[PDB]
Amino acid sequence: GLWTFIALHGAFGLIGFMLRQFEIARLVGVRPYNAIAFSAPIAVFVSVFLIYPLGQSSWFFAPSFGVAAIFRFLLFFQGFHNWTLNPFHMMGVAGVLG
Amino acid sequence: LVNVVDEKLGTAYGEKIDLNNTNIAAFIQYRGLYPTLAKLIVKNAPYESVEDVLNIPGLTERQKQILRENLEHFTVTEVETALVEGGDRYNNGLYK
Amino acid sequence: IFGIAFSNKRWLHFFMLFVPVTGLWMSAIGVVGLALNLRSYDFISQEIRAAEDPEFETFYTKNLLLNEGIRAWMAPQDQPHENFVFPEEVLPRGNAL
Amino acid sequence: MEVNQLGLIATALFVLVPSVFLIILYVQTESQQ
Amino acid sequence: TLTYDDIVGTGLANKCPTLDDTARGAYPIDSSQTYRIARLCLQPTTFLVKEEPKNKRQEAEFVPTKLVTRETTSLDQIQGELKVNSDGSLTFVEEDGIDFQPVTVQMAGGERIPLLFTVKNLVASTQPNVTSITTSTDFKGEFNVPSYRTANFLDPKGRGLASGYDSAIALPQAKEEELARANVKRFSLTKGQISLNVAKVDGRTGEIAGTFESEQLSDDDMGAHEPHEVKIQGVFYASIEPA
Amino acid sequence: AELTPEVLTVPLNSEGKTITLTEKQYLEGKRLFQYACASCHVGGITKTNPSLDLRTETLALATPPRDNIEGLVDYMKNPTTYDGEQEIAEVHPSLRSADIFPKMRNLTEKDLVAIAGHILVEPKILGDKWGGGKVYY
Amino acid sequence: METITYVFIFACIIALFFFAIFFREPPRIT
Amino acid sequence: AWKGHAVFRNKEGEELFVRRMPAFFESFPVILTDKNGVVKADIPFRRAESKYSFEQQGVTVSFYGGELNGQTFTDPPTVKSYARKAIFGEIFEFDTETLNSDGIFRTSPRGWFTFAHAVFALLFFFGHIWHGARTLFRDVFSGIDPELSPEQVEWGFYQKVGDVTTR
Amino acid sequence: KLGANVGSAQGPTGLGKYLMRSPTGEIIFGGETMRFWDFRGPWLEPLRGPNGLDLNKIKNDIQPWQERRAAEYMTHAPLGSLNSVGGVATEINSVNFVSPRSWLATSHFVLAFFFLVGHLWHAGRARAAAAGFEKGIDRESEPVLSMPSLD
Amino acid sequence: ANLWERFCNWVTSTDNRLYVGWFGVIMIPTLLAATICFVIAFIAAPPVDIDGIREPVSGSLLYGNNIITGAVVPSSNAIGLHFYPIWEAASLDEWLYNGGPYQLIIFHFLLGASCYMGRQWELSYRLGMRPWICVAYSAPLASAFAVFLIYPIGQGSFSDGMPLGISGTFNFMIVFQAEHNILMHPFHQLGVAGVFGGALFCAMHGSLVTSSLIRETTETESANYGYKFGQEEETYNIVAAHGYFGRLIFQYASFNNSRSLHFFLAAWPVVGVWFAALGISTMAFNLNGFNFNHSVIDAKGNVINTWADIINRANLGMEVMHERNAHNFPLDLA
Ligand code: CLA
Ligand code: CLA
Ligand SMILES: C=Cc1c(C)c2cc3nc(c4c5[nH]c(cc6nc(cc1[nH]2)C(C)=C6CC)c(C)c5C(=O)[C@@H]4C(=O)OC)[C@@H](CCC(=O)OC/C=C(\C)CCC[C@H](C)CCC[C@H](C)CCCC(C)C)[C@@H]3C
Ligand SMILES: CC(C)=CCC/C(C)=C/CC/C(C)=C/CC/C(C)=C/CC/C(C)=C/CC/C(C)=C/CC/C(C)=C/CC/C(C)=C/CC/C(C)=C/CC1=CC(=O)C(C)=C(C)C1=O
Ligand SMILES: CC(C)=CCC/C(C)=C/CC/C(C)=C/CC/C(C)=C/CC/C(C)=C/CC/C(C)=C/CC/C(C)=C/CC/C(C)=C/CC/C(C)=C/CC1=CC(=O)C(C)=C(C)C1=O
Ligand SMILES: CCCCCCCCCCCCCCCC(=O)OC[C@H](CO[C@@H]1O[C@H](CS(=O)(=O)O)[C@@H](O)[C@H](O)[C@H]1O)OC(=O)CCCCCCCCCCCCCCC
Ligand SMILES: CCCCCCCCCCCCCCCC(=O)OC[C@H](COP(=O)(O)OC[C@@H](O)CO)OC(=O)CCCCCCCCCCCCCCC
Ligand code: HEC
Ligand SMILES: CCCCCCCS[C@@H]1O[C@H](CO)[C@@H](O)[C@H](O)[C@H]1O
Ligand code: OEY
Ligand SMILES: [Ca+2]
Ligand SMILES: [Cl-]
Ligand SMILES: [Cl-]
Repeated sequence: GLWTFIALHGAFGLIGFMLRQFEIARLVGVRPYNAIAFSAPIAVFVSVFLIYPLGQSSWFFAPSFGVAAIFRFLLFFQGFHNWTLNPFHMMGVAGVLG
Repeated sequence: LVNVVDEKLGTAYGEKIDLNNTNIAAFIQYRGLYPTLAKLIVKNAPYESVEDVLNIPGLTERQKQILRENLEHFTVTEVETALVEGGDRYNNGLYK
Repeated sequence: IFGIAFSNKRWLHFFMLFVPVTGLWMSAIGVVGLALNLRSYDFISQEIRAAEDPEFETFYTKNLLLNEGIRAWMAPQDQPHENFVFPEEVLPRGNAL
Repeated sequence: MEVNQLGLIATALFVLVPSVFLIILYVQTESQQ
Repeated sequence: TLTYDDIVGTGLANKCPTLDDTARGAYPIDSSQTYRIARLCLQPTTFLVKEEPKNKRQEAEFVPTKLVTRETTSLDQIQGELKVNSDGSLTFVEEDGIDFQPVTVQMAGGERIPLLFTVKNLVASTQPNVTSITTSTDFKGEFNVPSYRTANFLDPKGRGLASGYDSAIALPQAKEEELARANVKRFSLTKGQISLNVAKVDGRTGEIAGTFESEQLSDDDMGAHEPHEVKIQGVFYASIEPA
Repeated sequence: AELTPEVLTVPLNSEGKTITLTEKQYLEGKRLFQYACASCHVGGITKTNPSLDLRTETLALATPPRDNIEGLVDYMKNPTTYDGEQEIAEVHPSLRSADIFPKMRNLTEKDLVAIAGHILVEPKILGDKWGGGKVYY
Repeated sequence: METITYVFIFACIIALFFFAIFFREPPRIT
Repeated sequence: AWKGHAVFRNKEGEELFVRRMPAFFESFPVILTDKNGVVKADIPFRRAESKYSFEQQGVTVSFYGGELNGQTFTDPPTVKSYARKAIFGEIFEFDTETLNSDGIFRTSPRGWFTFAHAVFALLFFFGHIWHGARTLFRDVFSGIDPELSPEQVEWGFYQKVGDVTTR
Repeated sequence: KLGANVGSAQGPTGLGKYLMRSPTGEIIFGGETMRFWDFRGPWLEPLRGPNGLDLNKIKNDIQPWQERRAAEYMTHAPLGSLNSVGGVATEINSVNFVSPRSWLATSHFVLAFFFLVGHLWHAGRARAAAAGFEKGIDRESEPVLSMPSLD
Repeated sequence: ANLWERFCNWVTSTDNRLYVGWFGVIMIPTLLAATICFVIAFIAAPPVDIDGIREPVSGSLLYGNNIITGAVVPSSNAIGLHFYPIWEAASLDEWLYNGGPYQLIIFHFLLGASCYMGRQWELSYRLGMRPWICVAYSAPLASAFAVFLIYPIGQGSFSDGMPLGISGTFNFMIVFQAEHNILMHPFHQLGVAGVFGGALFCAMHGSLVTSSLIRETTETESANYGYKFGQEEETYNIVAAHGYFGRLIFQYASFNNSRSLHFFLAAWPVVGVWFAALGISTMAFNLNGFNFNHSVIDAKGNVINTWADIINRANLGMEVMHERNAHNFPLDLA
């Protein structure tokens, strides 16, 4: 239960944080590019922790929240998905290293 | 077009120690055979029949007794080149 | 040093916004594909050639052998609900190892 | 190699259509005073 | 006398001993005695591959090739019984030694030909009534050429004979028949022929040297394709001794 | 599950007498095994000769039988090949060869018993893992 | 065909380097 | 056409069941159990210590229904072929010639629809963020006030953030 | 010992299972360790002849102390985890071992690297300080401003 | 002004469109050699016996590769760390079979790139700049050294260096995980914090600066035209950005000093990538990631698996399948 608890409160938390970026931006008088930029972590979180298991059989195959658990997630994606071969991952790698 | 190894598994080779083909580690399965007799046996292969293993030169009476005790565990099939080349009877690339 | 350089500061900082944000969005799209197992798993031409031609080897086929190992060796413990029983004899292994 | 032959035209258009787009935009920008 | 540190890295380790050009002597064979080849060394110098005609009615020829696997080609430390036969002929029976080397040569155009250059299980004989090995003695014989890869070898898709997949797993619903020759590995065992022409004899030391020619098949990649015919030419050395 | 007396009861000899080890004996046996043996025998396999493992079934078919305390203790004094045919003290650590395998120099009788105990008990705990190799890791 | 395509694209990129470097908009201080 | 249902049996006449391929796996070993899930046969990778080979276990396959109804096959290569197909579930005859099919699985319209629309939904989220921002921040789209008072953005000057009437 | 003729044993690749030639012909150990044939050590050299590993010495002259030594060194390969679990990365916990050679090599690589960085740092700074601009560009004397445009 | 003096003046001239300099004198030919050889080899090189088991791997486009699968294949395991220039080969065909191009390319490249670093220092000195941009560049450089040189030195063969190709890179990574458990190595983890953090702070800095651009333009024009190259005044308001980000978190977690901020931007990914590089360089000597395989044991002594053990299972799959024909003995010790 704690997994859905964390993932869901986490999702709404992220929504809250980005709303916070908008709210403060509006109060102070700056453009909301920080929020816009934060769209990217939200896309990652949502696709990996929600959409990905929702496509699969169950939550079981979502990432588990831990260091080694996440490593396992990586290795699983290599072995089952050949994820390194995926040009969308490649673009991500280019974006992060760039 | 047939895999000869798979085919050999359908013969007595897939049931017993084949004096003509089986890798030497297999002799560990029964008391008294490994390493001394196993070495003698693989060295003096091939054999036309199982009891020919009793004619190996130099065997002590003890060793003959052990062999007699284990004949039922033994078989002979035609030498399969794939199984005996490469020195594979001594080391077939399988460890744990 | 490098041939080109920024000359516009606004463009520079926008670009610093743009690069990692866009990268993360792209990876996100890929993972949405993996939700459906809609993978970039194979190159079909490579597989046809390699199936027919046992001397054709690339880093792509090599990596597939690695993936096959990962699946076979980690699946039973990683997916206990499946009750995978893989006898030793079916496990993919190279020589000796 | 048995590649998908459509790849060729897919790649060609992939390059030509947007590139041409840019080129049009660039040239008519230069031709403005 | 040269040591390992004199030789190492020079290429000399792949060369067979030669005898002085004064060695035109004769080494007496006592037909009542048993002899032994204590060291047989074969150093290949040319690899020739038979070209394969299109009309199949013309003559096939042997073309030169380029060695690309460096100085890793010689057979050495080969030993075996040297038997005097009823008719005075001598027969070398190979017992053991470093009696094989994988070799890749390359044809014009880029085609690489792998072969197991070998004299495994060499049985070779002279003319009858060899009272002495001389610079006119010569051996002719047969040997075995096992599959260039052995049973455990796995192809790039993980298919093999004693191990590996038994199908093209990347093409799960392909028709299997068309792939049979690639899926079902076969282990070839063929024969080769060799001639040792003795050119030099040190009757004092029991040392002979000369040239050789061998013919054998090349790698068939475990039945995936037809092998080529290969002719290997080179030099050999041997020390005879009473056993 | 716990480490019970039943788990710690192992064959003493071939006649079928048993001995019950203490938890302290078991743990000492584990420590001493790691000290003197595990470099080659980690997990009950044999790195320098994987054909021979420390599974109890393997030990039972040794000559003489090594699937009991006395057999294993004797083995650590005077190791033989699997068929009993040859004494291998010169290449296998043992009390007889404590001069060339110095780690054996400070093993006492009671230690050999503890090590033997560990080797006999561990497969009762780990099942296939003991002597199984990487497949069961 | 694929090879020609790959090498062509690559070659275009190198040509582009040339122009972006030597036929760039000059930075002008103001 | 349906080839019919494959029933595998061993030498002892026990019925064996092929372990079906889970969707996760591009490839899957061929493993046969009894009703109790005990491994009874397989297609080994390393042959040298194989104990469950179809050859050792005398595995046959019989078909019921479909074009192969009433037939039994006993030669290991054939039985193995059908076991390989059996990991995919029911076994069919395919015309692979007409389309020059390559033997590799593709997804259905369900798959493609789902993919396209999940992706578009995700991108459109960004669209909503972008235009929402432009709507609520229209006044600073081209940049911020050149005369932004440092004390409106510094701390404590106003009690309420952004409210100049709360100085 | 089990009766293999190690000299003529053909491995799966076609290269000798135990013995093969180096690129210059010397007889060497086979397997992956083909890469390590330049290795010399007191326990191995007695098996070495003019052409590398000598097969007759291998067949007849291997002493028990050499077998011992080889087993010891093989089972003390400088491989281990950061928490000192000896063995390959996939080895289970049991053996508390990391080789002194690994400790020393890694420590000193790290140190050497950072000292190269320190060299860059202080050399660059020393140059800048000597020339008089380590605190930054003089606004009224900015060198680049007195240089012609690149284009 | 004599010819040597003239040459020196042209070499160190701040007027060359691309700065040459004394480092450039080494850099240019070495980089050209590496680049030309790499392009030719990537397109047309025949298969290379990378692992020295007469099993040639195809890396070039002409031999059945695409952009993703292609590589310049590492030199043969039979060569190990031996120096294999063209003139040590009996023919070019031999050289190509044994993977000589890899050696030519990586030695010329590593040289050229070291000289690239030096050149960064050098131009900084000719221009009256502060000298340390090169130190930033020392982080990717070290990394290159790690995977092309140090790792082969430790493992005894260039055949275990990173292949020059995309899929080859993936192969090297997977095998690296199998043999060193790099994910469980804190230097790799610091590396990940370095590049994740670097990306984060990139987007962060980009977005804050962009958010606080002073209005200079109308809605129909690009905001970028509001900045003019060389203008003396700052183009955004750092006090506004600070007020914003400071309220986002809390005041004292926001920079108000642009120098110390930009220094942070420099330092974080550079230090991180230094650690990643040191990770590769130390795992080169087999000081590997944390091993908690069977670390958790119950009262009886049953192994209780953790995620570490699952990782170990995956690692085992990699280990047993990698280079499937190259191992004869049970331990893969290099
Ligand atoms: C060159 C090496 C490299 C690089 C640079 C990348 C880069 C990336 N990988 Mg890839 N990866 C690689 C190699 C690499 N990969 C290899 C070799 C494999 C094996 C196949 C993988 C397998 C892999 C998988 C399985 C996945 C990635 C993903 C990604 C993306 C993750 C983006 C991110 O930051 O998420 C970080 C997570 C977030 C940004 C979510 C929001 C986080 C919130 C804001 C955190 C707030 C926490 C708060 C502060 C509390 C902290 C509490 C504290 C106590 C912890 C990024 C593009 C992921 C991806 O593509 O996602 C779309 C992904 O799922 N990779
Ligand atoms: C030349 C350096 C060096 C080397 C090669 C060794 C090696 C060893 N030490 Mg020794 N030791 C050293 C210096 C060294 N030590 C120093 C300086 C001290 C005083 C603290 C000690 C005190 C000491 C004790 C008390 C013990 C050892 C032990 C050991 C052994 C086990 C090590 C271990 O498990 O560490 C675990 C690994 C770590 C803790 C990794 C630490 C990671 C560091 C923090 C990274 C730092 C990187 C860099 C310096 C920072 C750059 C920052 C950047 C921003 C610039 C091993 C042989 C043990 C032993 O077995 O003795 C018989 C033991 O008990 N050492
Ligand atoms: C793993 C990598 C990673 C982490 C840990 C991370 C973390 C953070 N990013 C933030 C911001 C940003 N990140 C940004 C771009 C990026 N961020 C990236 C990658 C990361 N970003 C990358 C690659 C980019 C490039 C596009 C931007 C533009 C921002 C910000 O503006 C914002 C910031 O302020 O930075 C200073 C902060 C959001 C604070 C918050 O939401 O509080 C609220 C906390 C909540 C809502 C709880 C979230 C719960 C999460 C989602 C699930 C639970 C997680 C567990 C508690 C811990 C699990 C740990 C295991 C996995 C090991 C936080 C420090
Ligand atoms: C023969 C043949 C065929 C061989 C081919 C060989 C081969 C393998 C081919 C390679 C194929 C290949 C390259 C494919 C890569 C594809 C790949 C994954 C690309 C992804 C593309 C994609 C859209 C990614 C999405 C994410 C994204 C936008 C990434 C962009 C990354 C990006 C360009 C980062 C910038 C990197 C870069 C070097 C910037 C330098 C900027 C610069 C000059 C700074 C200097 C500087 C700093 C200052 O601060 C100031 C003040 C000024 C003044 C100043 O100037
Ligand atoms: C039912 C109930 C409970 C309802 C309650 C609702 C309600 C009324 C609550 C009110 C009461 C109350 C607030 C309770 C609080 C409860 C509680 C403690 C919740 C906390 C939630 C939680 C744990 C928060 C975690 C958030 C989190 C982890 C934040 C981490 C922050 C952090 C690590 C930041 C470090 C990163 C950082 C410093 C980045 C700087 C580097 C970077 C490159 C910046 C770039 C940059 C910076 C500038 O600076 C400027 C200048 C410029 C140009 C620029 O480039
Ligand atoms: C397979 C074999 C292939 C062999 C190829 C060998 C080519 C040799 C002949 C080259 C002919 C000229 C070419 C260069 C033109 C040029 O650069 O002029 C541009 C300016 C003009 O030169 C300026 O030229 C001026 C004269 S004039 O104005 O040009 O007349 C002069 O006054 C001024 O001092 C001078 O700086 O040149 C310079 O800035 C100084 C020299 C710069 C050299 C840069 C080389 C960098 C190479 C990097 C290698 C890696 C690249 C990988 C791909 C990304
Ligand atoms: C010694 C020689 C060393 C360098 C030689 C190689 C130099 C190559 C430099 C890239 C030139 C192309 C730049 C075009 C684009 C161009 O001319 O940029 C010019 C642009 C100038 O920016 P300004 O600030 O002047 O522009 C402001 C306004 O134009 C905004 O509207 O620079 C950038 O934007 C930097 C960010 C992009 C830089 C991207 C570099 C990416 C590296 C290339 C990756 C592809 C490799 C694929 C290989 C197969
Ligand atoms: C490596 C150098 C070893 C160390 C250290 C120890 N052992 Fe060993 N052991 C080793 C080998 C190579 C063999 C096989 C020997 C042979 O040719 O027969 C063994 C065998 C045993 C056995 C017998 C296994 C069986 O019969 O199935 C036992 C019982 C045994 N070893 C125990 C043992 C103990 C208790 C050790 C520590 C004191 C120890 N061994 C150290 C290799 C090595
Ligand atoms: C030696 C083969 C004998 C058994 C026939 C194979 C199983 S069935 C076979 O499978 C093919 C997919 O590979 C289909 O294309 C084909 O229609 C079908 O007949
Ligand atoms: O990964 Mn495993 O360990 Ca370093 O060698 Mn031994 O096998 Mn091979 O040469 Mn490439 O690689
Ligand atoms: Ca003659
Ligand atoms: Cl090996
Ligand atoms: Cl590999």
